[PDB]
Amino acid sequence: PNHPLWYTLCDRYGLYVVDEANIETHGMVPMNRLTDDPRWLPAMSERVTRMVQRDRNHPSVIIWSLGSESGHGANHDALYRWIKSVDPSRPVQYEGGGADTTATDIICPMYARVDEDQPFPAVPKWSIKKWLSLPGETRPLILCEYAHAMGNSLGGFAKYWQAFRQYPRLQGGFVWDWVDQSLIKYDENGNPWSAYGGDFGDTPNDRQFCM
Amino acid sequence: RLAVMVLRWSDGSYLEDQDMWRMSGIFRDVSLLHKPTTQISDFHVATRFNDDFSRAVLEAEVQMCGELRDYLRVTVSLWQGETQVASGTAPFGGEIIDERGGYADRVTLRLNVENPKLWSAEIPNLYRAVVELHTADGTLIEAEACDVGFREVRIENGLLLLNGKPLLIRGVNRHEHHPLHGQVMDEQTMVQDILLMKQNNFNAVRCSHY
Ligand SMILES: CC(C)S[C@@H]1O[C@H](CO)[C@H](O)[C@H](O)[C@H]1O
Ligand SMILES: [Mg+2]
Ligand code: NA
Ligand code: NA
Ligand code: NA
Repeated sequence: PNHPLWYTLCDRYGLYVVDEANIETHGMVPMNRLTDDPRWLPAMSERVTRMVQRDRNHPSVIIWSLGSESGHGANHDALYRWIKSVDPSRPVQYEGGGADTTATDIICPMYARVDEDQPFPAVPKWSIKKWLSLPGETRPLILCEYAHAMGNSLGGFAKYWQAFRQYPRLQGGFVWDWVDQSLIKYDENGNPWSAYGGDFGDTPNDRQFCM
Repeated sequence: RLAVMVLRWSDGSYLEDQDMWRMSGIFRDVSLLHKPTTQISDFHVATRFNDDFSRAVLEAEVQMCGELRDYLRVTVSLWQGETQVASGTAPFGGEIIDERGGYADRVTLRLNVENPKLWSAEIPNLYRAVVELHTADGTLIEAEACDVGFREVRIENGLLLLNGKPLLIRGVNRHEHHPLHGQVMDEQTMVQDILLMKQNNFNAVRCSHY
C-alpha cells in the first residue's frame, strides 16, 4: 500500500490503480513455504484486510492484489475469498504460483512473451496469445509486469502493443518499472553520483538490478 | 427390362452447387438385393467405454420388418479374426418407451468386451459384428454384418478427443474425380489415393462435399 496521498492524486488526476498487499516471500524455498502455512495466515491476513479497510473508498483503486512473488499457498485462496466477500466491486488478482491460479480473477503473468512459450515445470510462462485459449481458460490477461526496462531496454515493446490491440482478452499490462532505484552518493569534492547495489558496503547485493 | 429417365437438372440441383465439374448420369453401382419377407430392416452399432478404455459395451439395436413372432431371435456376435469374443441373443421387444409401450419390432443387444483393441488412424483395429436373424431353435433367416472399430469421439474442455487423447488432424479434402471416367469411382483409384495419403502423413479425409 502506498503513501495515502497517492490515491488522492490518482482519484483527481485520473489513473487506474492496482492496490497491493505488503506481502512478498520471494526468497523462501519453495516460494510458498510461508503462504501455504496456516501459522502465517494471521500475519498475511492483516496485510490484506487492513489495506482494504484503508483504501476501499478510493475510485482510482479498481483491482486488489494479494501481494507479489510468494508462490501460491492456501492462505492466498482464503484471503482471495475474503476480499471477494467483503468488496464485490473490484476484481482480485495475484501472480504467484503460475499467474492463473484459483486465487486470481485475471491471468496476470510477469514477463510472459508475446509469441514465445517458456514452459518452466510447474509454473510455465506461456505465450500470452497461447495462454488465453488454453483448454477451459476464459479469464482476461493483463501482465502484472512486462518489458523489463533495465538500462538500454524495451526491445520488442511494439510486439506487445500489436498483440494487445489484436486480441480482445489481451487487455495490456504494467511495465517494469517507472523509476530507477539509484541512490545519491558524493565524491571528495561533494559532487553527487548515482549509486546502486554494493555501493554502500552492502553484501551480498544484486548490483545494478535496482535500476 | 428396366428403363431409367435421368434428368441433368432438377430442383435438387439448387442444393448441388459444389465447386466441381457438373455432370450427370447413373454414375455409381446398380444392384439387385434379395431379402426375406421377415428381415433385418436396420441396425445401429454403438461402443461405450469406462474412463480408461479397459472395458467396453457394444450396444446393437436391430429393427425387423415382416410378421412379429414369439420364436424370432437376434444374435449379435463379435469376432476378432476367427475368435468369437462375445455374443448376445434376444427375442424381439424393446423396453418401454412411452405410455403406448415400446418397439415390438426392435431389440437391443449388449455385449461386454474386456480390454478392447481400440480403433484409430494409427492402428485401425477392427472387429466383425454379425447380426443373425433366426428362430429360437437356430434356423437362420438372414445375417447382416459390419466392421466394428472400438473408439470414442468426444469434445471435452474445448478439445476434440479420440479415445481420450487430443487429435491433430492432418487432413485433406478429396473430391471423387477420375480424368478418364469423371465422377465414377473404382476400388483401384480409391486404394491408390489412400496409400498416397497415408504415405504422405495424412490421417484424415473430408468427403467434400457429399
Ligand atoms: C529471476 C530473478 C531475476 S526475479 C525478477 O527480478 C526482477 C529484477 O528487476 C524483478 O524484481 C522481477 O519482479 C522478478 O521476477
Ligand atoms: Mg463452393
Ligand atoms: Na485487447
Ligand atoms: Na552479488
Ligand atoms: Na529490480
